[PDB]
Amino acid sequence: RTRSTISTPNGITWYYEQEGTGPDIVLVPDGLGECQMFDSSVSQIAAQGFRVTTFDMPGMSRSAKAPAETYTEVTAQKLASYVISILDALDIKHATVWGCSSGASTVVALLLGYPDRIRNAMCHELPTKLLDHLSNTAVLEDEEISNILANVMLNDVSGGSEAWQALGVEVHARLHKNYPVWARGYPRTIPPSAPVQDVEALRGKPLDWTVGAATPTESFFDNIVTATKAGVNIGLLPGMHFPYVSHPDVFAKYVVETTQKHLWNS
Amino acid sequence: RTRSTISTPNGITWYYEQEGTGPDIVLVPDGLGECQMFDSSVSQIAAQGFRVTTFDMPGMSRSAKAPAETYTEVTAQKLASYVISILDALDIKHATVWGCSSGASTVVALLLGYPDRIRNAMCHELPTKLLDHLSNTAVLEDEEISNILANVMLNDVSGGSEAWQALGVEVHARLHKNYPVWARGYPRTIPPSAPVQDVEALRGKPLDWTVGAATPTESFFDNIVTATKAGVNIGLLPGMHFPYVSHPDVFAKYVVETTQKHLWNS
Ligand SMILES: C[C@H](O)CCCC(=O)CCC/C=C/c1cc(O)cc(O)c1C(=O)O
Ligand SMILES: C[C@H](O)CCCC(=O)CCC/C=C/c1cc(O)cc(O)c1C(=O)O
Ligand SMILES: [K+]
Ligand SMILES: [K+]
Repeated sequence: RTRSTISTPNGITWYYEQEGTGPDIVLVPDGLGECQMFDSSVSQIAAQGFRVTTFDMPGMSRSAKAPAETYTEVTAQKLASYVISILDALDIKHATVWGCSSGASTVVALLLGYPDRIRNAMCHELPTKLLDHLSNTAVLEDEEISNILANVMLNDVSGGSEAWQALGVEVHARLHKNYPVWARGYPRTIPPSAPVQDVEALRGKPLDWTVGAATPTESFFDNIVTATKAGVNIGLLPGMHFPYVSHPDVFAKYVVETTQKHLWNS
Repeated sequence: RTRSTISTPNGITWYYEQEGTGPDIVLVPDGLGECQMFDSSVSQIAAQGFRVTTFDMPGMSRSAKAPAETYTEVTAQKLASYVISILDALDIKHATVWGCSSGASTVVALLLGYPDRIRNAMCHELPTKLLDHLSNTAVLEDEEISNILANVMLNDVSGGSEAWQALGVEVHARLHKNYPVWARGYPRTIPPSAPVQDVEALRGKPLDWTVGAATPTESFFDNIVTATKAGVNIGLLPGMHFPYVSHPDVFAKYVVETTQKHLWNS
């Protein structure tokens, strides 16, 4: 496993990790921007003959050295532009990409905006609606935000509380700092930026969409409807919002099998 | 409200209830066949200018006096034929119908099989897949089945434990007796009878489909995909499998608004 940093001319100094040799697979974090959530799965995926790259997101975790514009008023299109910049810097010319949540919005924006660069995209639980209870956290003090959101993650959406806790002290210390950055920068601007206003733009694209099997139906009901309208492959992963944390082996297998499916079609 | 019994030529003695004056709305129970679950909603719906009819299902609750054929090897098409028989007996020529679970399968079979008789159908959480853990209960002793399924209803699918328990001792005593009848007669034969093989047969039909907002996505994921493929209205009700129990006011409002929509479209 390579663990290193790289600076892109948009002002971001990224923390990134890479393992393996073969076709490129890129794992984009969810909104919390913390790539140690992929630790187990990176090794499992790489062992099947892929070069796997992941990174902390701008302003989050070890990628905190970044201009304010990269972690405020954040949109899918902004994040896609940042991910392309690190792929450029790492000389990754063609990639399979995974993303959940804001990361899902990001990888759909990548596929649509950079079709020559993206082999296929896997998106999971893509937020398309403003949720006032999340948006309203942006006006609380930092410690309040961290307390509230740490609880929501553990108890409401982790899909596996033991696995979530087992991320460890250092990871949760980084997440503690990320929660206010995410709250102030993401929930009011990510959902309106969802690249799903044109179902016909999605039709025929190499997109595989998932929702968590245990997620309440309401939460990403809209994803299932939109994917089906567009004729996009739509299915389920175990758990809820963090399948790479709750079920890392199943997650790794899904990423490998999906990449292999598109390498055959390619 | 009328509370009475009526016998049909097929050998069933039905317990039925009826309240109100106006266009007919018929509430078909779920597999447990117990129409007291509609008690609150019947009055709320009737008060908006509808004649509302409901009944216990054959072999269940107060409609137990019925031939074994009617509660063994049960299919959507069998249940639809039985519901038509009581509508005939009650001189209900045109009806709006609601059904959940096996009742959902029933109302779609009614709409497709008897289009002259059905104004519109509301289906909720329609089972299309065999579930071994439910099917396998059919070989257990009666009291084992009742204990197991009572627990599943309360803890896994009620969508409101307080409301579920508040059905009261009389209702739960009837359900306790129904669980083995349901287990032996329904889960092995109801899902393969689902009238959803042909999406094109559903297209353009006056069908409104719902799933519970809190239901785990995996439970009726297939409903959302099928409805969307067929261009059928698909949406959510609060709770899980029994919105008429957990949220009777919202349930009543949905039934009234949906019936009104189709009366206009008529
Ligand atoms: C991990 C995740 O990305 C950030 C933590 C929040 C969470 O898990 C709540 C459940 C999923 C909703 C996300 C979401 C919802 C919104 O209404 C707006 C958003 O921008 C996100 C967003 O940016 O992802
Ligand atoms: C209320 C319900 O009608 C009967 C009680 C069981 C329950 O609530 C499990 C959750 C929903 C699955 C139903 C279901 C599932 C199957 O695999 C087969 C069925 O025939 C039903 C069936 O007959 O409905
Ligand atoms: K696993
Ligand atoms: K209610």
